Amino acid sequence: NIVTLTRFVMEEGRKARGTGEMTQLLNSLCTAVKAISTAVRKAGILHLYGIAGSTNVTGDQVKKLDVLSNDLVINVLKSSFATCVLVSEEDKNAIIVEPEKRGKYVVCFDPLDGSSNIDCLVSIGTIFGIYRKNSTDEPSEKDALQPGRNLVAAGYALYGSATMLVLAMVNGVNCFMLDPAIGEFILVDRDVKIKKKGSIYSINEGYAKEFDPAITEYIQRKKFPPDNSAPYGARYVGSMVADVHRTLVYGGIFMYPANKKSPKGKLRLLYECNPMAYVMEKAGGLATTGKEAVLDIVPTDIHQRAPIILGSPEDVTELLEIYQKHAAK
Amino acid sequence: NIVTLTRFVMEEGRKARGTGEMTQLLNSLCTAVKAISTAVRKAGILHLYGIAGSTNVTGDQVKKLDVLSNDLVINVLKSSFATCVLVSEEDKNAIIVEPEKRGKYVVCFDPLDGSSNIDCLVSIGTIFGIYRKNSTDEPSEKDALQPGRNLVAAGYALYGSATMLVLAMVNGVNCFMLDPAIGEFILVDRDVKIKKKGSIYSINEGYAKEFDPAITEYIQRKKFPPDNSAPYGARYVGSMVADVHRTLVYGGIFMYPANKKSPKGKLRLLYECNPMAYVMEKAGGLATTGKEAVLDIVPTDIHQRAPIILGSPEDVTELLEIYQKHAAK
Amino acid sequence: NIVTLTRFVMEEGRKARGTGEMTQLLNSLCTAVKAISTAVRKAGILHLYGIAGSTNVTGDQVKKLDVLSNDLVINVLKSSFATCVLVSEEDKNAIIVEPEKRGKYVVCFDPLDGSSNIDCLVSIGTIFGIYRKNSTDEPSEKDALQPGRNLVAAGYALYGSATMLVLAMVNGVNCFMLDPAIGEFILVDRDVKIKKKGSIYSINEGYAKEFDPAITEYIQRKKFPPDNSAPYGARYVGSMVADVHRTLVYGGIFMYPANKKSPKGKLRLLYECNPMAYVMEKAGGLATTGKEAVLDIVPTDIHQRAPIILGSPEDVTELLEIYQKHAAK
Amino acid sequence: NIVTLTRFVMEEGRKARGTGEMTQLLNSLCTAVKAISTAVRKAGILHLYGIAGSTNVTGDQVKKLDVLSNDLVINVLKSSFATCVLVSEEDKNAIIVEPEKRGKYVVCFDPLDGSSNIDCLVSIGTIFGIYRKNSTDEPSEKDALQPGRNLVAAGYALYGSATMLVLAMVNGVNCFMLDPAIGEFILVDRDVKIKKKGSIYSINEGYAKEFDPAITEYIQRKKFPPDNSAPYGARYVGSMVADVHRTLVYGGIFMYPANKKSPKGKLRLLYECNPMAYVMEKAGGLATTGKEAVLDIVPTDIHQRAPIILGSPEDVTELLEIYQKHAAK
Ligand SMILES: Nc1ncnc2c1ncn2[C@@H]1O[C@H](COP(=O)(O)O)[C@@H](O)[C@H]1O
Ligand SMILES: Nc1ncnc2c1ncn2[C@@H]1O[C@H](COP(=O)(O)O)[C@@H](O)[C@H]1O
Ligand SMILES: Nc1ncnc2c1ncn2[C@@H]1O[C@H](COP(=O)(O)O)[C@@H](O)[C@H]1O
Ligand SMILES: Nc1ncnc2c1ncn2[C@@H]1O[C@H](COP(=O)(O)O)[C@@H](O)[C@H]1O
Ligand SMILES: O=P(O)(O)OC[C@H]1O[C@](O)(CO)[C@@H](O)[C@@H]1O
Ligand SMILES: O=P(O)(O)OC[C@H]1O[C@](O)(CO)[C@@H](O)[C@@H]1O
Ligand SMILES: O=P(O)(O)OC[C@H]1O[C@](O)(CO)[C@@H](O)[C@@H]1O
Ligand SMILES: O=P(O)(O)OC[C@H]1O[C@](O)(CO)[C@@H](O)[C@@H]1O
Ligand SMILES: [Mg+2]
Ligand SMILES: [Mg+2]
Ligand SMILES: [Mg+2]
Ligand SMILES: [Mg+2]
Repeated sequence: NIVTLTRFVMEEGRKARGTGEMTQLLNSLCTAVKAISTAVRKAGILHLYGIAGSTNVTGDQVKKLDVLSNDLVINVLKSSFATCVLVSEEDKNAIIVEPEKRGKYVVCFDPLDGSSNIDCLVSIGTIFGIYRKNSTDEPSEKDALQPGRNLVAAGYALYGSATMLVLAMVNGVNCFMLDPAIGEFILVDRDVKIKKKGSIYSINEGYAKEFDPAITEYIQRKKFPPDNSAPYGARYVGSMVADVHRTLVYGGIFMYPANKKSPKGKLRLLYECNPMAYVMEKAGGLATTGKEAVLDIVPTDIHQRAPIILGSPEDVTELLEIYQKHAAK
Repeated sequence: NIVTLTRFVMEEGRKARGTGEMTQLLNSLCTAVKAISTAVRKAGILHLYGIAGSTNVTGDQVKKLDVLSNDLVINVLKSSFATCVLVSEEDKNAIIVEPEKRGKYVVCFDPLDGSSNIDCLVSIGTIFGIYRKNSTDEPSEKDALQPGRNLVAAGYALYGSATMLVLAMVNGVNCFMLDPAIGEFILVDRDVKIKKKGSIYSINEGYAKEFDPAITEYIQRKKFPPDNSAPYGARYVGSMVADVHRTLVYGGIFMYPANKKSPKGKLRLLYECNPMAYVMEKAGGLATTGKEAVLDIVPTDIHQRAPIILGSPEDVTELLEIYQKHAAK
Repeated sequence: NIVTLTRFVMEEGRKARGTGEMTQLLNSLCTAVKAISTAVRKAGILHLYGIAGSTNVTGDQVKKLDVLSNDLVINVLKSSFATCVLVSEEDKNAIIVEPEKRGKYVVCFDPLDGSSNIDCLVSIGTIFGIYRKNSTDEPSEKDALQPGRNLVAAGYALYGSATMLVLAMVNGVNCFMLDPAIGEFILVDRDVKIKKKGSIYSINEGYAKEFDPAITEYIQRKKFPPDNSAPYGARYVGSMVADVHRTLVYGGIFMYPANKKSPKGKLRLLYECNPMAYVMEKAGGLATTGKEAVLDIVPTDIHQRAPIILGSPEDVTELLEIYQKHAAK
Repeated sequence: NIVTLTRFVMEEGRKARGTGEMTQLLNSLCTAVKAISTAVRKAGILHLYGIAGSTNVTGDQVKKLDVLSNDLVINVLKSSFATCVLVSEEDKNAIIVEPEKRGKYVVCFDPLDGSSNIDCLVSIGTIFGIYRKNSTDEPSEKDALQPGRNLVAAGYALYGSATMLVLAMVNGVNCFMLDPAIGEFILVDRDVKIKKKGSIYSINEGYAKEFDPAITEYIQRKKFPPDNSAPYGARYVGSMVADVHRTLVYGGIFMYPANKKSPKGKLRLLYECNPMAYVMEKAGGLATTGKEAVLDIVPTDIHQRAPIILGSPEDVTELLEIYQKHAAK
């Protein structure tokens, strides 16, 4: 037997005895992902066929994939009639859905993460976080400022050697791989659980001069294990989706802490950190800022940044112990 | 207008007054690359059918798509009636082509490079180097033990966010992107030249305790520039084709020097180092082991390894100077 | 805005306040169609790659597309958990679904009609008819012997110049075209209605010597209009799905009456005639055996044959008047 | 092994000691055919964006995919640098290639044949005929007014249940099927030969009142065989490429003789009749107007029409004998 994302989502909706609004929401996001996947695998042939350049300027008629993807996602969520407020990396303010197409869900997303490095063909992806409209007030961007802990569903689509949709909900994480021949996501990893301890650390060491004492010490341990065990391997694709997915599948740790130029980290809280933290915790892993759990942070701005350390529970705990080791001696 | 790889190869063969053998050899590689690309984009799906039940156990790594990809390349190369000797990373001995299908080219290739990175969907690729049999003797392993400097054609196929075929010949380097809809590689970057100086360094710093003094001093200088400039950003996909292609496009430096387990480096000279070195040099970059030019090494073993440092000339030269500074002490 | 089959079916299910069982059934049939479409567009490359021949013999390991498609459809309907009894052109007896995967729906289908002429690449398709389990008895093939008039849903997938899924339900006929790039059926014709009168007649005239008086007279009228109007055009693809779809879109009439070798017509009642009659009537057209409406026939055998005349209401009525013109003078 | 069209063409060019111009011309056609095929399989979708609002109105028929397909062929042919004169069914005058892109071949083609059959998704195709400029003069329309007998290459692409490219040259006829997954045409039928006698006749019998005595007597004989054999089955897709390809594969006869509106037939001699006639003859079949061989007609108008009867030799000869029997009275 083979399970398609479409069937899995439908059956989960039925068991949840939902009204079918969330199901439509997920179906819509899935369709969006397939369209973005198709475009990504041919990005260079589009950004050139219809004029091009070397700079980074988007217009009206001819716009980059980044804008395209964002337009596609928004259009599909508004058409699902399941949302009321949308938050995107590409929009300064939150998008309030038209009353006539208004649903009860709030969606935070990164339409095409790592796109800034699409030129070198490195993996890129789409990150999403879904919230249930809490208050009865009129839809507003405050509705998208709920802590990750209130997430009903979260995940990402990774456009790497293959395209994958990782979906996490209250009962677990499942990975579905896209078969481009039939346009169907096939379940290939059920109820994923990250291993307790890994052997790979992921961080941009070019910021070494700006790292805090704890991180500086942790990296040294990975290279020079005091107990003389085997040093960890290092991997840093430069694309959050790619690095996190590898962490999820092979275990280990991924880090993007605060430093000099980034006193509060670089990764965005609403559509980058929370979703990834949610997937991690649902997989038995940890996601912390180094002092507090990411999902517990109280968001104050939709574009707020946040430090993030995540991955295997033992590796993250080890780093947590180092942070605790530092303070006011 | 829009130039397809098929048209570009044919016209180059015509200008060179070739008998068509090499043109046919290249046509065959392109076809094989498309087939591998299609398989890669759904590798996880092709699987799932009762494998065994492994987790880590340091041992077997031979994946199914690895062998199939190899068999495809071999079958396609023999069928081209343009080769006499084949060297694959998957075959312990050189493959000698039967008399009837024998041509005059020697092909060294890595069918599907990027081992520890398919299960996590990291970018992977196919690497190739082509030599003209420089002998009147009966075809044998010796015909493949030529220095990279003798290559008449070299390149790689990168299965990343998109699929790219990069071809380098005497005339220079060109990048063609695969449009999966029509099965045609479209020329998207002509006569590629590498940036004289980059701002990214690429290496697995996990082997830090095993690095020689030159590499060690170099890494520190990238993190703590003595001239107080902005430090280099770090990137290491863990897939040679992915890391090298980013070096080609964004510039900078890629490094895989000798370490404990790899006293002479890890990367294979014939089908990993040489092709990448040839591409870099045709693009105006440099490829050194730290002491000598990769392309000028005369191999004695088809599976011989070699340390490699490649990328922007100013970046590679700066490291070269460190090496000779220490050697001058 | 653009409507996908997936969304249309979901929204229709919700408005119908269904439990989601029929929705899953249609989603499953849709997925099946995409897989069959993919195989059909490459049929000749499969029936050859894995051995071949000229005869018509299927085995165990290597079976023809016909069997493949049938295996795919059955497997997908049993996995939808929405059916209890299945009737296929390829199976002598009805298939009683396993209790554990038993649903309330009865499905009659022609997995790959016109496949016998796949060799010439003529259009082929998949026909389906869906019934609601009436009695409370144990599932049996008598459950599939309901008159077409009891159809809840019916339609077909046409694999022609493009792939199309035509779905008919109580409120109308809608056509969705498959976009092979994203694996999605896009709504392209809403609530289809056949024109009142056409200008094309479709029948195999090679059976002229075996036609009854009425049909012989009707064909003469189309070629030699008594009122000297323009003679109708003739079209006969030889594939029911193709001929009917054209009739639906361009109007006119399609005929496969009884003759010599076929005293009761050739086309099957359960998975060929009824579904097409249902689509026709739902589109404002007519489907008659020449004396009685197809949907009103009381099926007595799952493989029963039946004469069928269908298409524009005025063209079919005209022929009905001719039949009435003949009897016992 | 598996032979791709790309490899088959190249090797044939090599055996012929061609300079590569014709090989490049054929490579270009193949690429264009793949692009048209992809568009065709989703033509209905490419549309939908505010056309106008027509129903029947005997007038405009020029579809959008018709022009785009034509522009593609032209652009692709000029870019091949192998042609000097082009004749398209869509251009009122011959297209003369600019000096810089001028080669020595003349190409007559029908970009997307199958007018009254795309909206109903009937099979459609692309037809082509290639001539060597047999003149030292300045390229002009005259270079295309050669008799079919002078063709150096002819064929068609059929977008049916699958996409097939049929190529005929002095050596014979070969059929290649397009694998849309890898964008390669696979040789599936080598040195095709037509059945000496078929059991299918193909004609639009709607013009019955306009048929000459020979065609009339022939049709009756197919329905009421004087030797009491089984009558021929009838087939008429309404798309020349579809009907002709079935004639090639199953054998039999295809007919489109002169009628009222078409006193000299409907089908175009240069880019419809001749290519199909050349294919038939290279396959051992016959192609006649009823009085003379299609390939021996010297055209005087590039858009000239001609009656055509083609297919199995015994079937075509039997009709030929009827024609001469009447002419002998
Ligand atoms: N497809 C689904 N998968 C998982 N949980 C679902 C699904 N549909 C609905 N639910 C759950 O049921 C709640 C109500 O669904 P709805 O009526 O569609 O808004 C959602 O907020 C989820 O907690
Ligand atoms: N398609 C081509 N592109 C570039 N150089 C070519 C091509 N075909 C032939 N050559 C050159 O011509 C030499 C002889 O080609 P061949 O006769 O095909 O073995 C090759 O070794 C190349 O140096
Ligand atoms: N997706 C749907 N589209 C149209 N009608 C539907 C749909 N789902 C359910 N229905 C109608 O509601 C009935 C009960 O649905 P169910 O509970 O799924 O068996 C069906 O027999 C149909 O008449
Ligand atoms: N690919 C090919 N297949 C078949 N015949 C070819 C091919 N290439 C060249 N020829 C033959 O050689 C002649 C001269 O080719 P060219 O020098 O390319 O114009 C053509 O007109 C054909 O008769
Ligand atoms: O170059 P840096 O500072 O390491 O940033 C890399 C990070 O930036 C992002 O692109 C954020 O958009 C992430 O995908 C990635 O992890
Ligand atoms: O894990 P390590 O030691 O950094 O090695 C990674 C390298 O190995 C390979 O996977 C093959 O040797 C390369 O693609 C990659 O550059
Ligand atoms: O060759 P005949 O007798 O006209 O039969 C054609 C009919 O047979 C079928 O193939 C039945 O399987 C129909 O698709 C088609 O309409
Ligand atoms: O409708 P008619 O007169 O039979 O003509 C159909 C013929 O016309 C064409 O559509 C083009 O003239 C051919 O493809 C087909 O054979
Ligand atoms: Mg981002
Ligand atoms: Mg390798
Ligand atoms: Mg049938
Ligand atoms: Mg035409």
